[PDB]
Amino acid sequence: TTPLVHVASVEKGRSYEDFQKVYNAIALKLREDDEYDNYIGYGPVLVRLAWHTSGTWDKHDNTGGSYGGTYRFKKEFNDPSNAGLQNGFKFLEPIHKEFPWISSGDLFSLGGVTAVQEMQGPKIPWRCGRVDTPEDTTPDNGRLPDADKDADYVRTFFQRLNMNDREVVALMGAHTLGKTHLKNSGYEGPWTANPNVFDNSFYLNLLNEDWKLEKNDANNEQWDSKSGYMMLPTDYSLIQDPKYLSIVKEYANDQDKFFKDFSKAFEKLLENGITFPKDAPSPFIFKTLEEQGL
Ligand code: HEM
Ligand SMILES: [K+]
Repeated sequence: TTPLVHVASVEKGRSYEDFQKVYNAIALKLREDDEYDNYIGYGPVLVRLAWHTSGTWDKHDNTGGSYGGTYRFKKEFNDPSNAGLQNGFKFLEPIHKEFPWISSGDLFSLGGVTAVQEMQGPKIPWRCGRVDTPEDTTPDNGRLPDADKDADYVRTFFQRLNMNDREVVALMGAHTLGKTHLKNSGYEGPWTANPNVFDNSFYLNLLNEDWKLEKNDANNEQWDSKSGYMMLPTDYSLIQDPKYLSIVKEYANDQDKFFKDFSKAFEKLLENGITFPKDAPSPFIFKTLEEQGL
């Protein structure tokens, strides 16, 4: 079928103030529900939700992507690749109830932006305008990446999302957040010692830890360190490939550079497939609760 064009349409009469309010609601709940996942909080799962709802995009026909907010439909909601994301969706339920006017796509993506910023990460400019699309526009399962692959697979996989080497290495740095859960993906363990703090620890660990290729309780191979950290085969491929390695070293040695590059790649990821009219509002940069004294 001919590729569709998805034009961003601002929720009727809404402006920066309105979205900052939604951001605040999300941030406030992130602070309140701090016991989730052994006190890691919902930050990490919200970031993964934003990425998986956007990561289904295919640059070839513009199917998938964050625009439609199709994760709300069972086919995508039940994608094996999305196991565990139901927690993020349930967290956003009360937020959507309070602000019913925001589209699902805008909420899913904004949830990721809010989480990164509240966890001390870089500011991520965000644009509104995603519009809910019918259940038949839901992309089939299988568009998200496997974790038992190598550098070549990763590089090729991300080309479908129009991401180059630097963009891929920066985006993978999101693994500085949260952990793998055996019951969700067949992998177990955190990548870092501070799962709810967005920093460049992912890269430093990859380079400085002594990794051992072991098999977890699900009979899958993953790299483990005596410090209690782990890396998926796809994470470890970043130091096996010489081109990826150079970039990992760059980020491990420049926190600001990683922040700037992640911010750009993450916004790009969340905006793939969306056409923003020339007269659309400029991207919003939300203040954190801390900056607002809230
Ligand atoms: C080759 C690409 C990638 C693969 C194979 C991959 C794989 C995985 C796996 C297996 C998990 C564990 C899920 C669980 O058991 O709960 C996970 C978690 C996560 N991923 Fe990735 N991922 C990739 C890229 C990314 C990117 C690009 C982002 C975002 C920019 C990201 C953000 C996250 C976050 C924040 C978590 C933690 C979720 C939580 O703690 O609940 N991932 N990923
Ligand atoms: K971290």
